[PDB]
Amino acid sequence: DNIKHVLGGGSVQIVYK
Amino acid sequence: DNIKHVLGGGSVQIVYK
Amino acid sequence: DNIKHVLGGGSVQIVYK
Amino acid sequence: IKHVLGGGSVQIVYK
Amino acid sequence: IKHVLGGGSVQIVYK
Amino acid sequence: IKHVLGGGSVQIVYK
Amino acid sequence: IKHVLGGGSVQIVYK
Amino acid sequence: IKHVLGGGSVQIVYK
Amino acid sequence: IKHVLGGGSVQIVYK
Amino acid sequence: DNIKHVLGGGSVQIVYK
Amino acid sequence: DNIKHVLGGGSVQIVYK
Amino acid sequence: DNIKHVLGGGSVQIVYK
Repeated sequence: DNIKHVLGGGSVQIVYK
Repeated sequence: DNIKHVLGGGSVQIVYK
Repeated sequence: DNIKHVLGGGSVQIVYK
Repeated sequence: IKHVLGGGSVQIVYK
Repeated sequence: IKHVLGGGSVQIVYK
Repeated sequence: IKHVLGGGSVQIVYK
Repeated sequence: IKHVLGGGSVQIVYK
Repeated sequence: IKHVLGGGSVQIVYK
Repeated sequence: IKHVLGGGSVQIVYK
Repeated sequence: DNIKHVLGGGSVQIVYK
Repeated sequence: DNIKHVLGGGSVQIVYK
Repeated sequence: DNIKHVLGGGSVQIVYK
């Protein structure tokens, strides 16, 4: 349920988890 | 359920999870 | 349930967790 | 992992 | 991880 | 982590 | 100039 | 100039 | 100049 | 020699001018 | 010697001008 | 010698001008 290493103009959403 | 190494202008969504 | 290394213009949302 | 370089990204979802 | 360089990002979701 | 350099980011969600 | 949507761009010069 | 939506950009010059 | 939305930008010059 | 309407993630990098 | 309407993920990269 | 309407992820990199 974790996230790691969001870099380099990276984008993440996970709407409605 | 985890995400790793989202770089290089990368984008992920996972809507309605 | 943790997050690590959000850099490089990184953005994370996780609505409705 | 080394020397990664890229542009933007666009994604749209309608509900 | 080294020399990573990139641009922006755009993402939109309606509900 | 080294020499990482990037731009902005845009993300919008309506409900 | 109407409804334009696009991605990134990469371009390099070595001298 | 209307509904324009785009990503990033990368450009480099070495001299 | 209407509904314009965009990401970052990276641009470098070495001299 | 002017500039106008630099928006929408716009970037100008004039050098040696 | 002008430029107009650089949009839509466009990039102009003039050098040595 | 002007520039106008640099939008939509637009980037201009005039050098040596």
